[PDB]
Amino acid sequence: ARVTVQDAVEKIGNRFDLVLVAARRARQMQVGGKDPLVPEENDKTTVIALREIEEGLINNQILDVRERQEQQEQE
Amino acid sequence: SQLKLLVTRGKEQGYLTYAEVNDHLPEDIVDSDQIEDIIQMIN
Amino acid sequence: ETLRVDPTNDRLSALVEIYRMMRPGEPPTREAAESLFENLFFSEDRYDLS
Amino acid sequence: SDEADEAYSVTEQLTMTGINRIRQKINAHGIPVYLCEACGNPIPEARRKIFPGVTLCVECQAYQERQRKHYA
Amino acid sequence: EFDAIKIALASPDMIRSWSFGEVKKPETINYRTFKPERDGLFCARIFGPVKDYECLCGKYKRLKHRGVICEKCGVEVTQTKVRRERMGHIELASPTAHIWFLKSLPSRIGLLLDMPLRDIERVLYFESYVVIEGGMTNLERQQILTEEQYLDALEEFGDEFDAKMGAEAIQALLKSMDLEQECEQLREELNETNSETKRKKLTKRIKLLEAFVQSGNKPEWMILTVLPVLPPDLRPLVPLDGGRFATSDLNDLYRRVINRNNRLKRLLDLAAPDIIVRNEKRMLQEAVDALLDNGRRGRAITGSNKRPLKSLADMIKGKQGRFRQNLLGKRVDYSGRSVITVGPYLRLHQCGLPKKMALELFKPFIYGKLELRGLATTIKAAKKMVEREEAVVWDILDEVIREHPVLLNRAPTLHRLGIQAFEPVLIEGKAIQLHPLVCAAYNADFDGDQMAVHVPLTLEAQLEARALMMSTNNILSPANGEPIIVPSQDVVLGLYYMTRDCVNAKGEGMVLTGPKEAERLYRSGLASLHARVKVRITEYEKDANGELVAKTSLKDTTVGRAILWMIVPKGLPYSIVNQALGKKAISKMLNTCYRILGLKPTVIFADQIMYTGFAYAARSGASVGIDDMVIPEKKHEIISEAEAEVAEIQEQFQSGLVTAGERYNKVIDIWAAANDRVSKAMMDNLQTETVINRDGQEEKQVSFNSIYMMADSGARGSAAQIRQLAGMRGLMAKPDGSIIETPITANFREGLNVLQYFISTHGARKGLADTALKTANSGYLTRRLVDVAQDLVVTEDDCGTHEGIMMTPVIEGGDVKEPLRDRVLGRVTAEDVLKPGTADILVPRNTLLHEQWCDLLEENSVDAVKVRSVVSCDTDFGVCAHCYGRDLARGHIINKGEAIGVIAAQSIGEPGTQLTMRTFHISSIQVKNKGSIKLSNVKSVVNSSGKLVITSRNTELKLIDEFGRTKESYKVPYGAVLAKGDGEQVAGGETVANWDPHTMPVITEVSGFVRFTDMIDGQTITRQTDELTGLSSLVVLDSAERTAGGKDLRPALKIVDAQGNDVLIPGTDMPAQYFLPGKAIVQLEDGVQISSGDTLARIPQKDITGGLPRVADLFEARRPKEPAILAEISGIVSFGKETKGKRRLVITPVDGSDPYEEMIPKWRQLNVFEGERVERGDVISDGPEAPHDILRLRGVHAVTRYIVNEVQDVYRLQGVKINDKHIEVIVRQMLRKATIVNAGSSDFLEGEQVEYSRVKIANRELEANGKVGATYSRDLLGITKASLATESFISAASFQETTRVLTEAAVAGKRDELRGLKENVIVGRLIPAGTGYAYHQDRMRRRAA
Ligand SMILES: [Mg+2]
Ligand SMILES: [Zn+2]
Ligand SMILES: [Zn+2]
Ligand SMILES: [Zn+2]
Repeated sequence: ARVTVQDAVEKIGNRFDLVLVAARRARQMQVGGKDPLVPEENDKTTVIALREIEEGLINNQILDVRERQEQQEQE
Repeated sequence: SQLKLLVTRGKEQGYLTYAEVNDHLPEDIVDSDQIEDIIQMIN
Repeated sequence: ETLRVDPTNDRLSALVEIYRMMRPGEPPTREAAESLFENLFFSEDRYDLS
Repeated sequence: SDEADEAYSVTEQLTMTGINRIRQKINAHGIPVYLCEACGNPIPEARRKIFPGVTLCVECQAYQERQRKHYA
Repeated sequence: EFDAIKIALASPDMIRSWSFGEVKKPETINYRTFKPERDGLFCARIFGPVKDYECLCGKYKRLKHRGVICEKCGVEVTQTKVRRERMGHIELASPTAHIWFLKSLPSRIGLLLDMPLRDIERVLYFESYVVIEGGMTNLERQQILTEEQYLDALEEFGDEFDAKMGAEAIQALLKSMDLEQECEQLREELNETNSETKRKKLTKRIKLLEAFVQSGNKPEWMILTVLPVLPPDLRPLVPLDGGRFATSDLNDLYRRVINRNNRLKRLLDLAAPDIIVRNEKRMLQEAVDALLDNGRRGRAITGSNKRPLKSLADMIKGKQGRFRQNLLGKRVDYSGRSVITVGPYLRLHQCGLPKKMALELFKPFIYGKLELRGLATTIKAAKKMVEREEAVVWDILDEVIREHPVLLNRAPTLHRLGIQAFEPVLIEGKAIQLHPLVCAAYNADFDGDQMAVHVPLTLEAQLEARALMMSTNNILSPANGEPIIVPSQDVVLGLYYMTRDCVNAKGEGMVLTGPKEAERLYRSGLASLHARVKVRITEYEKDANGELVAKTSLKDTTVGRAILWMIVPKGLPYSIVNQALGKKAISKMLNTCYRILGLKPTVIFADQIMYTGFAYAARSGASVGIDDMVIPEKKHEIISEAEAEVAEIQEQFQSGLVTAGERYNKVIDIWAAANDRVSKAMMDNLQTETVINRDGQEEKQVSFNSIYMMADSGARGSAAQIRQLAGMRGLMAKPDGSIIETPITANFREGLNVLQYFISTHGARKGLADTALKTANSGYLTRRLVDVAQDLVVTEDDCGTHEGIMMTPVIEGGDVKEPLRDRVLGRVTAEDVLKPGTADILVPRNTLLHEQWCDLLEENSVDAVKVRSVVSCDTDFGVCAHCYGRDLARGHIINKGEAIGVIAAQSIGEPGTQLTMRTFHISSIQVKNKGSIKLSNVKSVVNSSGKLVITSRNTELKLIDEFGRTKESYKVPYGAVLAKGDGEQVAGGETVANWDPHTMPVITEVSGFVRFTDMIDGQTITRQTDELTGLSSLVVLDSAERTAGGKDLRPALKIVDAQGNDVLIPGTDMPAQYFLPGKAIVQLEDGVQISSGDTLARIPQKDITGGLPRVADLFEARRPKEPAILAEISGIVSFGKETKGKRRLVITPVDGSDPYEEMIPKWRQLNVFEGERVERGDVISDGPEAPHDILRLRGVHAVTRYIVNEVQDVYRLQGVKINDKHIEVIVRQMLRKATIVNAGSSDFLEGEQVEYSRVKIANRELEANGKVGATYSRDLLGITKASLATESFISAASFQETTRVLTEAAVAGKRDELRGLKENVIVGRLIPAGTGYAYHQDRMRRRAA
């Protein structure tokens, strides 16, 4: 589990931007199709997306550019 | 009229009790219904 | 002081002001006023200090 | 906590402020008058010795006490 | 989906377009076969089918006939949900006024036509007639006639005149009336005429007309020509057990309207006798008004079972209505409830959730996970498996539960820490195990309390329990940064027993090589928990740039403090654990752990502290016995002395030396002194009584009394409660404050006989009953402050202003009560603050003053810091992120989207629960320390005597040492005889000034002869004979008893030279004479000298409220009854006509409107002279200041400082702490209203009260233009009137009188753009405050693309 989200806050600043960015990524993984960027420790999607935000490899700009890349290659 | 002093009295005190309302009414107001309606006005 | 503010002076005016208080509108009189007072608290028909 | 456990603080404030106002009613300092401020008579040595700084004779005090008893 | 909620009247064509069919018969259903009768109040032809996809007869039942309208009974085959949205309409054969628009007070019908209310209701019930454009003959438009007047009118004026009666006449009146024509006539009457209040009401009517034109409403829609009936499934008639149906009263009311309407149709088509027809129309009108709002015109009808039938208006309004009780708070699925127990083994983020309570809350997730893992073929097999509790369901449930938080919520959620998210732990039992540390947050003990559990279902909702509402993220209270993870009662006593010392215990004085060896010594049984000892401990310090420099040394500590040191995280010092560790010290240790090491180390420290406290409290075996209440043996002789003094007083009363009340007071004083004596004796016997031997004779230390340990550690107890157990119970009190004189001289250890116990039950039951209300009316202040201050949200990172508050310590009386580090901590400064010699650019403008900058501030001893406040923020419809500062709890800086308004209300209202529910009342300066003199309003003269005297009025003197900080503040009177004067740095043991309340001096400017000019006795002065000194005195008096000949004339004392010339006042050419009002005895003579401010005229001769009512009144912004009038304008003062209750007080400005004057209530003790130049924003008579006064005079910061200081006074009186950000937010909502002084280029009315933000933006964008803005004047309202004015009528109908709000909205045709927290919640959308704030911003960007 994850006791504190203090580290994930600094990566994104706002505590509400963090929730909205992590719910987005965790729903990408949940429904669906996308995979975690981090070795999942038998976690749920919520703490997985939080832990990925902790490591700086998930955020609004990264998720949006990942949107754009697949929007391109969907064609 | 006298009810004017009653309204300003209630505004001074911040309330109005049934005693003062029974006092300050128009004396020949024999109608309990308009009594109820005038207290409902002042309230 | 309460006499100096008493607008009444004699008994029958007392009764008539009590009458105008109790059942307003009705023109009061000697007989009806004395009857109202003597049947307010002083008649076993109506009052009862048990 | 329980209803008997804040009720204590209520009662405590109550008796505390009561005793406070009452023992403030007493006078401990000294400004020896030697004569009442209502009837002019000399406040005797005994009464002025019980309460230092007493400001009224016995009977003027009783009168004012009664008057304030009616809250007027 | 949908943008704002539009509102207006309803055209009869619009009401006919809503309906799906007329309602002609008053039939609900058949009595044998309960199918809808017709064409009645329940109809399948109008209101859809009564069964799903099924015609009424039965001819059409398959889904294939979907949508068909059956040929036989015309029942459209469709869903039975359709029976819950279709509306009907009753066609009133006669019109019928809308009671909302005839009793709205003002009557909208009435005030539109400008026909007074009784005239309207006299034409309504056919009492009279009203002409309607009665031709070119005699009459007015709205001229009401009596019956016979109209009869004689029809004779002499036959036609070319039409006067109607009843609601038909009002309909014709509103219809014929043209709004723009009358609006023009109102323009002419408003600008061609000047009669102020008449034009106020005139312009109100004018605004109403312009609103009725701006909207699409037509005035003739206020008369119901067509009545729509609610869909049946909202007013249902349901079969109960036994065949006895159950109906909502709306069926009764619709039936009574429909019968009367049909009877009116009947009578109209009979040519009936028109008096009967009048009665039918009147009864139908009364029925429609009972239907629309019962009990609004007459008496509620009736009901059938002797109780007032509720109507549609009752369905909306009322505490038990629809806007409130299922619209704002509703029942909720996925939720449970259970008795909470403790379970101290939990980590701070998790809570035990019963297996049985968890298998019901997660049944959807469990069904999904079963069907997913293939353990069950389908949802039905899954349901069966869960229903029989198969062996695998507990593994499936442990997997569902793992990262899934649940919301735990106690009943009175006073503050937001009452709904906290925990991670569940599937526990065996039926009771939630709640972590001990959280119970201070919940305010919850385990005497049977219960809690509700909810499951945050969706992804975005179950990352908010993880990121916002989780138990570990919330360790700081939002009302003040202090951590609310305080260990409470077993933990502080475990830690007190651990970290203490004994004079000689096992293994005293043996050097230990670290905490590990201390623990191994204790566990081995070779050294006690408190044995003084030396241990080599290595502590770290991260004052380096993130690096922890270590340091090891032989501390002289005990084995307890040693063992406790292993628990502390890295970067804390050893002095944090090397005291005896009470409760205060125990939570200060946590506050330092936070303020050094952030959140995660503190979160681990919390449960480590808790586990080790419980462990060593259990190790201690700290029980309590009846021998632990050692009564002092000096109690008996103290009580004998007290009874002796009381007998002395009784004899002195029987002797005639004291009144009865005086004997009562002296007896109570004796018994109170005796009680304090006995309590001090018992405490002196308790605290130190432990006497031990160290290498010989003896020694006392802090006692190990179990009860004393509880009292001293801070776990439980005080001196008062231990005193009642050991000393005496002192004097009881009757409920009304009447202190009983017979004192309970016993404690509970020894007995209490019958009389003392019965005496004590009085105050006992008073306290109990008082907390029976304070629980019932629990959160009324938070409710009232979440109404006024709800929709504030931090919506901008910076407004970029330069305005703030000059925050300083509250240095009142002696030493400060609240330093600068308390009140400037967490707020961003308004301006760069330099050192006193300025020395540098110390603190930049927009730096958040956290702990480091407060260190910087009170190294340099900075005394005043300007810090940005939220009441000055230049944001629009919100508050900048910087004009709010640092946010507590989370403790970094408020991020835009914080709902700071709800938080401010909850932080003023949860602490307020700890306050008293009742409102209760309560020569030479003894200056304290060494320091320098500080003058405010420096105008002093040194007399010939050498000492100083204040020739100014409000000279304030401060003792300010060499620190730069102010250390003492004092208000000096008008010219006290100051032993020390100006700037004179002195030390303690030296009084700063002598004075006398029998001495208010009228000291002059220069020295000289005091001649008497403008003085003739018998008209203004009084003959005070000097029987005391042997002279004559002419004392200054007013016109109270002297006649009016020279009554206004003032007795002038001419201060002149020895030659006779008028010595001027140095500074102004008006000579040094004084006009004296009364209360100043004059002991001079005419032609007599005085020194440089000698004694010319000498004037002979702290209660604070504290109840929560003293906060509801502080915020409600009312007017005191002794209102200290202030100085409205600068310049000089004149006194005029007297003896009226308003004596003229003229204020002649320097260069302004010189004839300015006001009134003075001459019962008051006027405390300012007439020659002194009045300063604007200054007091004249002395008494309580009014808030509106300060707001108009000194500025918004003046009113905010006053309100903040008063609320902080009442909060610090009870020791309850709350930050000032919250009260500044409540104030910022309080003074939200501007007023238009000058219309200017602006486009508001002349004296119109407008939203200050509106005028702000308008005149600001004009200031960007070339046109002059409007000169506003800021108002100041009470919370229950600052909430009354709200933009959105949804929220306003929520917390106000609903009928008034909806009537105003209907006439005005307001459009409610849902942009408030309280409106969106009602319409089911995201509140535009927190997580949904970005969504609402994206919505605002989509709109106006
Ligand atoms: Mg409880
Ligand atoms: Zn006397
Ligand atoms: Zn059919
Ligand atoms: Zn701002």
